[PDB]
Amino acid sequence: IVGGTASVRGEWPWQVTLHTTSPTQRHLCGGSIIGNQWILTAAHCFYGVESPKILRVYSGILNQSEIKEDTSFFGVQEIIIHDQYKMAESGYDIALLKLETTVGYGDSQRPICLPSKGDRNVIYTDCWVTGWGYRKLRDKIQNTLQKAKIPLVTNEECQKRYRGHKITHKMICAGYREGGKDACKGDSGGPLSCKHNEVWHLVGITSWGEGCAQRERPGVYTNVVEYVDWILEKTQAV
Ligand SMILES: NC[C@H]1CC[C@H](C(=O)N[C@@H](Cc2ccccc2)c2nc(-c3ccc4c(N)[nH]nc4c3)c(Cl)[nH]2)CC1
Repeated sequence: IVGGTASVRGEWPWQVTLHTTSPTQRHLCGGSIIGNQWILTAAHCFYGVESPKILRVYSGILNQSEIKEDTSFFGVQEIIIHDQYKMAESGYDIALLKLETTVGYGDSQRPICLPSKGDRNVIYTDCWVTGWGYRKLRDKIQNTLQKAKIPLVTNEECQKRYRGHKITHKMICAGYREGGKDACKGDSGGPLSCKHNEVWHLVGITSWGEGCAQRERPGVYTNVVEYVDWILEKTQAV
């Protein structure tokens, strides 16, 4: 996250750090708890990931330094990538991780509500992007979870900022015209959380962008409301 500040412990309790174990253990992507055995994240995180056996999900983490060999984590039973996904820039950048065990909810780890179908018309004015990503273009994964408040931008405005790309209605953008605050390398897969009627909703999944916090280059996110039927299809299968 560029231009953000340290989060307080328990502030974003749906935020997870997805680590890979191959070749060495390190943070790979962000993710969000949406159900007791379900993590919602970005499909692009799995490029070259041949098996869910190399993945570890850590919930209730503020600092990456809390993670050692003796730290509990959730194993991944299954990786579910949207079947229309080709690349982040073309959309369908959404995946579900089915966990091997059940997340016990509490003040450190709990789910974020998915947006409502009726709420596709609501105007979100209180949106935050979080993650352990870079604070500048050439950096390293941050120890402390960062946060930044970012305004949502219309599809029309985002399309003007991305000449040569196709910004679909299954994408949602957020950024300041002058830049300064944005998601950056390592934040992908994490949430874009918006507060409405005292309830937080998972509005976006950090997906892609041209650089980090550049003027007239907002972050592009998976527009979660457009995938609520797909999420229910996969999580509520009979
Ligand atoms: N302004 C809008 C934002 C939107 C999100 C975007 C992003 O985050 N894209 C992803 C894509 C990706 C690429 C490779 C694996 C998973 C996902 C990324 N993640 C790392 C990354 C990850 C872990 C790292 C680590 N352990 N050390 N360094 C690390 C850097 C790199 Cl590089 N690019 C950056 C621009």
